[PDB]
This record gives sequence, C-alpha cells and structure tokens, in this order.
Amino acid sequence: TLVRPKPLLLKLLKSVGAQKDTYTMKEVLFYLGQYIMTKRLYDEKQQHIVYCSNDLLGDLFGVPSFSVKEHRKIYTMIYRNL
Repeated sequence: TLVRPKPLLLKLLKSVGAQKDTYTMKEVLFYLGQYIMTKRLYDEKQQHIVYCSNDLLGDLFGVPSFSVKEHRKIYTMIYRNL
C-alpha cells in the first residue's frame, strides 16, 4: 500500500534521504524516526517522549510534544498528512 505525503510531511521525509513522492507506511515511519533521531528531538531521560516544539515536525503534527507509545495519535496525525 502506497500513500502520498502532503507537502509538509514530504519535506520532512526528504530532508532525511527519501526521494520518491509515494511510500509504504513502513517507509514513512522509518524516515520519521530517523528525523527524530538525527535531530535528537526526544527527551534524553524519557526517550519515548519527543519534544517537537518550534520545528517542522511540530508544524505538521500540530503539537509540540507526543509519546512514541501513542500509536493511535501518531497514525491519526499521519493520516492527516497523507
């Protein structure tokens, strides 16, 4: 199943190496996780928490924090960017 990111998400994904305009959900997640890891947006002391305030990831997700344990919120924020 291929999905097509909206501009903002697309910019994010490419800024970490993706080149196509369509992806599998596994591919979106990988790049999203790479973006988070490379920029180190997570809390050092509570690593499942991401602080994405004042950042493209915050702009597209519409929140300045979330937790990687929140699978449903994370998919819903993704759907909204497809």
